[PDB]
Amino acid sequence: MFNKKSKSRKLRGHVSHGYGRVGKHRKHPAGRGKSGGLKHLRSLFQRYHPDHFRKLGIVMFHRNKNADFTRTVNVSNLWGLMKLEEQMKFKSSAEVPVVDCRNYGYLKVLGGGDLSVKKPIVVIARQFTKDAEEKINAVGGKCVVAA
Amino acid sequence: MRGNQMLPNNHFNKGSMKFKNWFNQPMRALKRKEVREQKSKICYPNPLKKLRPVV
Amino acid sequence: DLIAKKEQYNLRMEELQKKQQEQHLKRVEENKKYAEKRTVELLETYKKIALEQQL
Amino acid sequence: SRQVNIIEQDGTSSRTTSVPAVFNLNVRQDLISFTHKNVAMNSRQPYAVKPGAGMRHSAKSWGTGRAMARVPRVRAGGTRRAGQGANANFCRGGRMFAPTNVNRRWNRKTLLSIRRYASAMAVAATSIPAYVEGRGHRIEQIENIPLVLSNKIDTEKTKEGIKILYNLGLKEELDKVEESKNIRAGKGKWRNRRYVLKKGPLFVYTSETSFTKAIRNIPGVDTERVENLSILDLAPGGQAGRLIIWMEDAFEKLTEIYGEMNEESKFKKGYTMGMDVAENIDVENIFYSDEVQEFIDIPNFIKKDKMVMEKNKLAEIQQYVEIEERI
Amino acid sequence: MDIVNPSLSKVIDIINKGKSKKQFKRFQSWRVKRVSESWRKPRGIDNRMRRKFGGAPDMPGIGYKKPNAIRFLLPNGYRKIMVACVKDLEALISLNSFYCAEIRHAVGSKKRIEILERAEELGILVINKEGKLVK
Amino acid sequence: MLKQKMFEHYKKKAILFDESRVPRTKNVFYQSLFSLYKKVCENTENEIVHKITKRLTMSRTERHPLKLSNIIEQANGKEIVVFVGKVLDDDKILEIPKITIVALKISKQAKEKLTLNGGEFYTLDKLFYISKDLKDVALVKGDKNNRKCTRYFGASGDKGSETYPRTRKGARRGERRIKNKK
RNA sequence: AAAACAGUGAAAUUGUGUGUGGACCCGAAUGGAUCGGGCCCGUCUUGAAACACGGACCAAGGAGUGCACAUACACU
Repeated sequence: MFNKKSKSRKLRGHVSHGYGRVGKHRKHPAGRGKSGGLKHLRSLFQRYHPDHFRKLGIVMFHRNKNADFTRTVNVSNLWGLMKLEEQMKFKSSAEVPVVDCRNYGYLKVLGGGDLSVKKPIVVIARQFTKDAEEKINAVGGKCVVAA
Repeated sequence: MRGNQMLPNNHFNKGSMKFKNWFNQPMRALKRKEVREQKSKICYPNPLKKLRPVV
Repeated sequence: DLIAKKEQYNLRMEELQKKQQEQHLKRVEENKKYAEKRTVELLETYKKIALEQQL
Repeated sequence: SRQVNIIEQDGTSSRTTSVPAVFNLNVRQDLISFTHKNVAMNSRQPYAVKPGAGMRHSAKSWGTGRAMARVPRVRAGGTRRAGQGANANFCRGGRMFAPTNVNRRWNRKTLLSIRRYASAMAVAATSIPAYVEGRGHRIEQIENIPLVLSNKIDTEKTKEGIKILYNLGLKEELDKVEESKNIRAGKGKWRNRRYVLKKGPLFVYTSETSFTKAIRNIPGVDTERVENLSILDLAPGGQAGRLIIWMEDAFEKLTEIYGEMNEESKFKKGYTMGMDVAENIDVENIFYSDEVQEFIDIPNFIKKDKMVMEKNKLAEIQQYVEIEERI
Repeated sequence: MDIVNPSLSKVIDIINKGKSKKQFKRFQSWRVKRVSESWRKPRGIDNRMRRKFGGAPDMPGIGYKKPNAIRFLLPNGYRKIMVACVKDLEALISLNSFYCAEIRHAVGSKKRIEILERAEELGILVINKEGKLVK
Repeated sequence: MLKQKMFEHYKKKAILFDESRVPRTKNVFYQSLFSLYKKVCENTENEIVHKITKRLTMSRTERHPLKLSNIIEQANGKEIVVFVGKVLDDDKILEIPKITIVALKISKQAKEKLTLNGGEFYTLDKLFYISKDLKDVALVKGDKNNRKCTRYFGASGDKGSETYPRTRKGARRGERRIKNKK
């Protein structure tokens, strides 16, 4: 629902506000923040967060996100990049489509699934998996590497 | 601290921290409009903006 | 059109209600006659079963 | 669908027009209410108490051993103020609990797609008589809905302007507004909200005309452009079906603005006019159709009586008789 | 005023003599003036009324609720509706078998005359008929 | 004799509609549709109708959506399929068999594809016209367990546990799965 | 520090008059003596009528709120 009354409004008239008579509601009975984790809170850490207290891995003091950013597509989705009206033309037509993945912000092609239509296609990208290359060549298509 | 959560990390410890509200947003927009308009009269036939290259 | 078809249902159901009611009373009347004869039988067979033991 | 008649200054009608596609769309009173609630909160101004009120004085606790409660007390001499109870929320002149503060979130978001849909079905409701009457607009004397005034209205004076509105049948509606003025109940009458009036007709124009400044001084008349028509004006208080006077140009523009059913509007990019989960509220009546009546099964009306255990009533259901046999 | 609903005329006295006159006063409202008579449920750890010892008073609850048919019925055998306009009586025109009207306190003398004239011709019972308009 | 009679009764009562449940939506078009099905249930024993009526009462999360290809995969050779939910497009598929879908809603891109390949979409008010004796229908269902948030349920510090920790994440930062099996 | 209208004028508390009782509450009654049942509330506590603590009386004020970040549920 888009709106509902709160619990606090029902607790008017009931002594302890739902915190108990014996236990009460004190200020900080367990400590502040995420502290105590090697000591009295060891059971919470070993159950939910086992890889917290450690150092790991190779270090580079400065990294650049733009130099490493990439996005991946599978062969089964190649025909899907085209508009539905465009798909329905190339399905019947005698011509071969020329699809450039760079134009949709994809740089690497993966070998997942089968091609939607079993007719030739030209695919342009920066990198192909070994499975992807074999699948495209199977239908008489061509893989073109480009920057 | 109890139950399962992503471990906290909220940075509100510093007592000297300032807050910035944006109640002035519609009014400052109206001032920028009125400055451009009057600037456009001072040089009437000429465009307010210069030509720039493509890189 | 459906507002007219709603009337045909109401009529059809009243006929069916009166019909089933009449069929019920006949069963109830039939059952009462079987029950009279049967009770006379069983009260006599108890009497027979008792004499078998005395013998 | 239908044609609609245009009305000239003198009350004659001659030219006629088709009706825009938006008016065939079903109405969702849930979504109109939700959208009203959120948008109404975007016009608020912030309020707060002063940032350290109640905390001015030099105060300290006396501690135990003095036969007094350990509240902070005011350090002073020579005045009756000495020894009184200072800073806490339970003290006279102390600081309030959780002081109100400027950082509260004043506005509210609503998806653009819901805002567009809510305005479309608000426009639709302006042409169903049941809704218009339901809001409390009185339309007994009006010939037909919707009203479309012609162009070539050459009016410039309020004198002639009212004569036009009277000829469209609006007299009783306008009177209902003038007689309504009253002073508000409660403290709002001190805070610049003194007088309250009932809502009346909204006039919608699109092209600049002299008629706008001829009608505006008449109580309860309200004006807006079609291209920036707001839900606060179309569904006041979150109830739909306000009475609208269209201008002929504005009525034709509704086709460019909302488009046609199962198409995309050119004026509102990414928006299309959709389908409900069922076409009408009357679908419960499909039960009586031939196709359903073949499917189902014949009911049993005969039902069992409730259990009875009283001595005398039970004895008429089960007459007991003794036996002598010992088997 | 001595009037009765005709559908209940031979039953109304049984109904009236059957209504409870029990009161549920707040615990210890008899002991200190700062505690009003209005019911509040006791929530103490030791409290004798909450723990239902014999000799303490009774507490409210669902068992005491009246039968659905008798409930809300005034001692003349009608249910009541509030009115403040001539246009309000117009609503009762279908319901006058079981409902009667009670003019709101703030309606003044000049207006009350107009309400009563309409009530006479429509055949609606008004229970505040005398009201302020006795003079 | 009696033990069978008892069990066969329990199995039946487990299928039938409860009649003390109601959908929480304030949508009057949705509440209309429920009223129809409710009045059909009290005049029939047919299991498909009872299943449909129970599903209209479940939450938005319980009514999880399906993609076009998965409907065909589960249709198991039937002509008509029924689904209390929304049908979405599959970008991986172009050609499909001819099929009739009765369902609650469909996306714009899915409806076009369905139509180009031949086939129809009908809303659930029309079921009784599409089919005479409900013998040629399949009923289909999604599964809320496939939500990406189910990867975090449980404890990652149990032995053999497949669950993922809730963690900060970056190029170097992030807690791993360490107690699973591979 | 206090202190608004020469408005309205509650409760605690006092005097006079008229009635009913001897701390008072619940159940049931008489023309009339009364009959039966009930220890002082709130609170910590295995356990309070306690020789455990707080409470002379009345009015007014008086305590789970706002923001940021992840989250499960309901609704669009």
